[PDB]
Order: sequence, then structure tokens, then C-alpha cells
Amino acid sequence: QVQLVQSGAEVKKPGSSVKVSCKASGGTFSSYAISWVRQAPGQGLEWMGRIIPIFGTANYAQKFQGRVTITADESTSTAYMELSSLRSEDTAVYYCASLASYSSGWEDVFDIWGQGTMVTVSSASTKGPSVFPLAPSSKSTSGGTAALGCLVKDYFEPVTVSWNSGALTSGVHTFPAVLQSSGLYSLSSVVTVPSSSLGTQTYICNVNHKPSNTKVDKKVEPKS
Amino acid sequence: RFASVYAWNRKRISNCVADYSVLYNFAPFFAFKCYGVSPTKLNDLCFTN
Amino acid sequence: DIQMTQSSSLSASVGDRVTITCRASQGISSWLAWYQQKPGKAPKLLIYDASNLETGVPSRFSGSGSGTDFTFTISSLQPEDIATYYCQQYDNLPLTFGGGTKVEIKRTVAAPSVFIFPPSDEQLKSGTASVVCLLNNFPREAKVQWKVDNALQSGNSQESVTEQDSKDSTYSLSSTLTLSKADYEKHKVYACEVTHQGLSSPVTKSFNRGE
Amino acid sequence: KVGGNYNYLYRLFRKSNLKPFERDISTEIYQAGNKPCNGVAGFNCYFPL
Repeated sequence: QVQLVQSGAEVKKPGSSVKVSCKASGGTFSSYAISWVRQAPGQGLEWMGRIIPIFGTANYAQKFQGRVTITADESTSTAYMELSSLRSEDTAVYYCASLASYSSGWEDVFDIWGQGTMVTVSSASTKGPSVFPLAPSSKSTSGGTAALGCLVKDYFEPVTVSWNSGALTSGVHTFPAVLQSSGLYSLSSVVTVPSSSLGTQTYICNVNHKPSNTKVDKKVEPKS
Repeated sequence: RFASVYAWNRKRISNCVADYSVLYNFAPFFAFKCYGVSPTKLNDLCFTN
Repeated sequence: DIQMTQSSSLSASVGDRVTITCRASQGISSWLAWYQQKPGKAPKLLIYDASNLETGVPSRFSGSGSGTDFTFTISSLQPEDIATYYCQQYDNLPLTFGGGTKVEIKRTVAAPSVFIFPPSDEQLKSGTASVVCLLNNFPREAKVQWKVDNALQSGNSQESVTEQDSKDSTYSLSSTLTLSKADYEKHKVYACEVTHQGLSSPVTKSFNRGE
Repeated sequence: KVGGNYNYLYRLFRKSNLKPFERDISTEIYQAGNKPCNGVAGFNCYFPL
């Protein structure tokens, strides 16, 4: 039995060096071989390199040599990965998987995979979000349904936007991660609710940002 | 001596015994590997020079 | 160098048969694998030899082909097939993967729920304005444009489309305009008109200075 | 494969000569004798494959 666990997420400046590793749990470090593969947002999987802890043989992709360095040991039983002079384009999630081509007539496929290490590059730092509600007009009601909005901007990166303390989930429209020119991200959630409830029933939108450990709750109100 | 890869020092060792079990296997020697012969057999197989 | 091309997006209903191929420039010596993967998650290996399935995957998944060609196949789709699949080459050391074919559970089309709301005073008093247009529960393609002061404008809003809804295979396009308070007060009417693969006309919704 | 194809391996040394049509599936590290070997070690306790 074999299973892998990777490190947590990381965030650093461009042009610096980022360090990441994966534990060679299960089986043994001698009967195990590790290989790193990149997956960029909007792209498939892409190879970074391979390392056999017991044989010590390592290699890289024809476009990441020097930029990427790979190392491993047995005292810790993990493959070390270091990416130097990282560009702003290096914002991606890196995977550490088992290299099956190491032993006994298997081939170069990955039977066991880790979770994933998200490495992001931006000029901003970890800080809380800015949140504000919507303000629809009464005549916006249509077909017994009305929209309610809750927006988040200037945040740095998971932001959980929930409605009615998370008790509402029908009709949830959410943004994917979109970054602004100032190096900051944004996320907004909008829901569809009965129109007759707007003004009669109380609804509230909440936001949470775990990295900075902060919460924001705001009340939405129509206006005319 | 032999602090450089260029002008490297060499030796021709002949007419004599070679107890690789004790020589070249002491503690200060950290690593040891071979090609074409396993050390345990090199302890036995011998040659001309 | 060796490369491949999967051939990119599919839609199928439970029960039907689907086939996908990843072409290449040089004959791969049957050294090709296929993975299952939710977009942005750790993949799961299904096929590692062209004609041998791994332990744990049912026989529902299958594959065929040899040499400079291959064809991955699902004998029958099921709701658990909401994910992308990646063709992988391992004939030589410079490992490369395919772009990833994505098959979506197929529930037929539906009209979108279109909506709008102007910005609140909290957004306005900060020197900026924003207007969110909405498309809910509708395939994926759509477009939003604006006609402030009755004239055409474009290139000032952020369009973002949500991943497929597993309940009805629909999508959701949530978009937002963002401009200055000066741009807000300059025009006498702010309007969003929504276009969509299915809609009767550009759905016009607008507001004025006060409201 | 250029700098690859590691899935093919062979045993360099063994505790004793293999019998006809024998097959040792295990890959336990050969013991050196002169020192205890529970983990990886040097001269004789190298990975047999």
C-alpha cells in the first residue's frame, strides 16, 4: 500500500525561489520513485522532472532545466523541488506522483497521486477582502424571482461567499478567480430568490477569508 | 596531493597483493562503486597490473 | 519533439457511446495512457496499457489503437463521468500530456434567467460604479454588451462563466461592469443587453441617474 | 529511452548462486557482515538491483 501527501499552498514574489516537497509515505523509500508534473491554469499536465531516491538518477524537461532543480533523501523520505527565478507565469499547481517505470517491468505511468501544491505569484500580500452588497430596484422583479448580489474585491486565495449564513444554495452563481491590474483578486456571488420575498423576508450575505482569518457580513437593501 | 583534475596523479601498482577487504574499505572512505565487477568479487578476481 | 493533440469538448447523455483520439506526429510504440480528472484536481489513472485496464476501474471504460494513433472510449456514459480526460505519451523521457478532452453530462437546453441590479451607495460613495448582468441555468456560449446613453459600447465589463451544473447540466454567466463615478453620472441611462445562444432578442434592462 | 527505461533491472550480487530455474522476487538488501545493516549502507549493503 502506497499513498502520498504534498505540502501546503505557497505565495512569493517574482524572480525569487520557491521550495516544495512531497512525503514518500507508504511502502519504502527504496521501492519508491517520485516525479513532479506541472498543471497550469488553462493548460493540461506538464512534466517537470523525475527522481529515484534510491538510484539517485534525475532529469528535467527541455524547458525547465536550471529554472527547476530536483533533490531527494531517505532521512526524510521525500522528493525536494526548487524553482528559481520564477516568472509571474509560474502561477500554477504542482503535483508529485509515483513513477511506476522504476521496477519490475512496469511503465512510465503514475498509479498514485498526491493532493497538489498551489504556487501563486503576484505583487500583493495576504490581506482581507473588501465586501459590499447590491441594491436592486423594485421594478427589477420578473416572473416571481429577484436577484440578490454580494461582491468581493481587493482580496488575496479562497473567499467563501454564502447567503443566509449558508442556508441558501439554490441558484448560486459564482465567479472564478479573476485578478485585477493591481495584483489583487475578486469574487462575487449572486443568487435568485422569490421576488415577493424581496423587502418582506430578510436576507443577508456573508464572506470569509481563511488566510487572513476574517469575516464580513452585510445586509442587502433595495432602493428607488 | 592530487588537488586538481588536471595534471592528475597516477600510479602503476604491480608485483604485489591487494587486500581490498581492508584497503580502500576503511572508515574515512565514504563512497565506493564499481563497473563491470562487484566489489565482493573484485576481492577475489585479480589481474596483471 | 514528440507532441499530441486530443480531439476538445464533448457532451453526451447517460447510455450512449463516446470516442476520443489523441493524434501524434510519430508512431508511439503503444506507450500511451489515459487519466480521469476533475478540472484542477489530482487525476486518476484508468488506462496505462493500450489494452489493459488497471485495478479498480470498471470495464465500462475502454480504449483501442496502436502505433501513431489511439482511441479512448466509454461504452456507456453515466453521471459519474462529469470530468476531463487526458491522453498521455510515455514513449520517451521528455514526458508530455494532452490538452484534455472534457465530456459534460447532457441535459437538453433551457432558457436563461436574465437579471440586473445597479450599484449601491456603498459602491457609489467610493468614487466608482458597477452593474452586474446575469444569466442563470442555460450550452455555455453567451455575450453581454452595454448601451449607456443609447449608444453602443463594449470592452468595459468582466465576463465569467460558471462550471457545469450537475443538477441540470446548465451553466451560469455572471458579469459585472466597473467604471468611475464620473462615468456613472455622465450618461443619462445605463443599460445591459444580453445575448445568448437561446434568447428572443437582446434583453434590455436599464436605469437612470436617481434610480 | 534517452536517459530512461528504468523498469528493466538485474541483480548484481546475491548471498549465493541461484539454482536452475529459480526466481527471487524479494529485493532485500544484501548483508555485509562486518557491520549491522537495517537501512541503506555502503560497500556490501547496496540495493542489489
